[PDB]
Amino acid sequence: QHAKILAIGTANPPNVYHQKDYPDFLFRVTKNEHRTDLREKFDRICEKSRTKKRYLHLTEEMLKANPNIYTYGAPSLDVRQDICNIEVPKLGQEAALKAIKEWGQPISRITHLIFCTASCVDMPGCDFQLIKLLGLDPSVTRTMIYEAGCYAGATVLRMAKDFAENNKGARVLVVCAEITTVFFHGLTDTHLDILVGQALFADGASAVIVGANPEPEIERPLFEIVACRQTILPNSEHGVVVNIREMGFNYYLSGDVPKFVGGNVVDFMTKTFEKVDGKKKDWNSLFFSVHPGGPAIVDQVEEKLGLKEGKLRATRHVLSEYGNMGAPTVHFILDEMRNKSIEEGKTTTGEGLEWGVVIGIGPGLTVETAVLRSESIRC
Amino acid sequence: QHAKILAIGTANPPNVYHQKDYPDFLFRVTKNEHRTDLREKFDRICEKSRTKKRYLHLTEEMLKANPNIYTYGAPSLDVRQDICNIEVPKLGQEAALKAIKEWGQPISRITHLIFCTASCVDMPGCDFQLIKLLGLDPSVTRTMIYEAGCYAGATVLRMAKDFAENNKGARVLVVCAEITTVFFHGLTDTHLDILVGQALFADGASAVIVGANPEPEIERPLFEIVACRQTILPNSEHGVVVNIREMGFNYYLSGDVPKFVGGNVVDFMTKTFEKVDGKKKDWNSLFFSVHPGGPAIVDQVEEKLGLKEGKLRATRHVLSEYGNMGAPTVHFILDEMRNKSIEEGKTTTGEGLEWGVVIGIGPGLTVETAVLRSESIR
Ligand SMILES: CC(C)(COP(=O)(O)OP(=O)(O)OC[C@H]1O[C@@H](n2cnc3c(N)ncnc32)[C@H](O)[C@@H]1OP(=O)(O)O)[C@@H](O)C(=O)NCCC(=O)NCCNC(=O)CC1(c2ccccc2)OCCO1
Ligand SMILES: CC(C)(COP(=O)(O)OP(=O)(O)OC[C@H]1O[C@@H](n2cnc3c(N)ncnc32)[C@H](O)[C@@H]1OP(=O)(O)O)[C@@H](O)C(=O)NCCC(=O)NCCNC(=O)CC(=O)c1ccccc1
Repeated sequence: QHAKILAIGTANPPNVYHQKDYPDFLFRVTKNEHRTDLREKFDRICEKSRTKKRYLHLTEEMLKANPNIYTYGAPSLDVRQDICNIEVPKLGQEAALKAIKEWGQPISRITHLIFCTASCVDMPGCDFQLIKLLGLDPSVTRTMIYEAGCYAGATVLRMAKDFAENNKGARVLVVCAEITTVFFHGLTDTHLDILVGQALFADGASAVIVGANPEPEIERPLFEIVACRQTILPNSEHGVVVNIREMGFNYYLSGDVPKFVGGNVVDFMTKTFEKVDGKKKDWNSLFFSVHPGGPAIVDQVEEKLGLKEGKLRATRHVLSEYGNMGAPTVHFILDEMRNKSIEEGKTTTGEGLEWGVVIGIGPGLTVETAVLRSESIRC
Repeated sequence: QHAKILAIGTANPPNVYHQKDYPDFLFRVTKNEHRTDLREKFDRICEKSRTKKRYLHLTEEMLKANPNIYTYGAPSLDVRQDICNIEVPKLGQEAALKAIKEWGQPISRITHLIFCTASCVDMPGCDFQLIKLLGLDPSVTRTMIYEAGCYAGATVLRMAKDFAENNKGARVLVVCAEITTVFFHGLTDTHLDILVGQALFADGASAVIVGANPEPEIERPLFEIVACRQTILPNSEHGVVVNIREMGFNYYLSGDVPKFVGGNVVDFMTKTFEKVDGKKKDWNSLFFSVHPGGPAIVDQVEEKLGLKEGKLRATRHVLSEYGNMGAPTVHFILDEMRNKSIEEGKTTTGEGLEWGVVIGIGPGLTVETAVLRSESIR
């Protein structure tokens, strides 16, 4: 009896930033309107981003009050942490309450908590703060995953699987929450990576309830977590780097990340499915939740796996409507898949298909995959 | 069946700071010799520390080169991180090679890695760096535990147990490593908590190999990880606080932490052993690895569990010879227990007893317990 996803909830900050307006906003609020050179490059990036809108906690008023946040390299970690250490658990709480509602059980049945964020760090951590906010049992068994990055949407499912399968009756609340205030940086032609993050990064939280042996008439599985694999792509340690510094969380993004993903996806998919049935081709038989680190990563997975038009629609839909929210994004994609599957009258939560995969991609470059089975659409 | 500890290794930085000399060192190198009031308080704390010496990466030359590190509140996180992001994986590598030697299997047999540190944070993380240093399989399944704090020596055993028990043949390398350079702060009469940290905190790393179903005649278990429990002690959120700031990892320590531990130990011990057995436990029938966050915490466990003289000898020995190294410390204590049991000709790795417990204590206040069984000395 494998671990099942029993519920998914999601949440975002209330402020909507449409991409058509974000260049004007960013360059105005950071006092960079003279950098017409950088505005051209940012317009081009936004045009290619395949991101139509994003939800952000950050507001213009916060920047006016804390201009060090947009002053490249200036000390600002403390004010960023003061915000994010509060806002990340709060946004997580909202998602968790939605997941718990779907699940339909009392909060007292939660035995385990996984909290994941790359947006802040504190002791006690976000997990402790969420226990207070939700009134979880003080003896919940906790895993606090700080600063893992964009593969961790798959990683937390892998951890949840083992915790749920090895501890009979366990019910695991998994919460991934990101507030990108800590990553916001001003504009300099010495660090153009920032233009890419400014176009793509976004705020959001997911919550997933994981458990084996669903209770009949109460619990309803959405997906089954079958098998998982984590690997490091060769010769790519420069792909995604984040340093936690006095200036905030500083990041570097190699232009070659999409090529590394494309050059490795057939291998890492094949090695993942060796843990199941030895599948080695015909990837269109699967449903997919691909972490949309950027649009070129999505395009590379589609091209090198030979995916048909529309196979990655749910992934592209979330990237369009929410941007890259980090680890929660693959859970938004699973939720979107489930919702569209209901809308279309599909037989399962995975677009009618039986087997699928979650692909998380982050620093290392590290790829974690989770092979899923869908479930019938019921109650 | 149950996950077993198959090996334990430990490591420390090479610089030894005898406590008798540390007040003179601290006040000289931080330019605080004029604060005789603070010196008097620090002498008193050191005298009560029950810590005879500590190993530290930090040197006087480092402080001279980076005086912001001892200038209270000055921006210094970047230099601290530049040191600790390198030094934490290196020290962990030393411990891991020792554990791997004891275990006696190829590095390529390791399927899972847990790395734990509260001394730094970076992306990719320490786990990634250790994979490079050791040549671990690039597909090892990793868990990177940043900034949990002093309960995590028990937490990582709980995590390793689930990974080892749910994945047939899995072999988990667990590495905990701490370099307290990130926590070093100068002295101000507005933040006297620093005097306690300056007296007690120390550097070290542990490595443990965990697996279920040890191979007969090839692997040999030291302890069995039977059951685990994590809990928050009521009304103690202020007990231990660490904020990751421009000035480094700043910390606050409540004077009530020992009383909180003593006020809860019977309960958290009872609730933990109820996961194993319905009979009442005799606490003196156990062997103990207690996180020595300070000497008063050890005294509180001894008192409220009614432990006989000497029951906590191994714990107190590590506190005396190494100080509070954070999460690794309870693993140093298990290693010390195993070593002393060999020396004394005991029948088991747990002082000749069958059942034991690891008690980790940290922010929340959070207590994680792991129930252990000993193994025969072979
Ligand atoms: C960018 C683009 C859309 C361009 O569109 P394209 O269609 O590809 O056009 P291109 O022909 O390639 O050139 C287009 C023009 O942009 C220039 N350009 C393109 N790339 C780069 C570059 N890397 N550096 C410099 N310049 C670049 C190029 O030089 C050219 O400039 P030009 O026009 O002036 O000539 C495409 O490439 C793409 O999807 N990239 C994948 C992005 C990627 O890695 N995401 C994963 C990373 N995740 C995190 O870090 C996670 C997180 C976090 C946390 C919490 C919440 C949210 C996140 O943050 C830190 C830690 O956690
Ligand atoms: C601290 C001792 C030995 C004191 O000796 P004592 O108990 O025998 O007599 P005392 O009269 O109490 O002390 C003498 C004088 O110091 C004052 N005073 C005492 N306690 C104070 C406090 N807590 N605050 C503030 N003032 C305090 C007191 O007021 C008196 O003042 P005086 O009148 O002399 O001027 C003991 O209490 C004790 O074990 N406490 C438990 C310590 C504890 O919880 N550690 C948790 C560890 N946390 C971490 O995070 C670890 C970490 O990062 C790390 C990361 C990586 C690597 C390694 C580490």
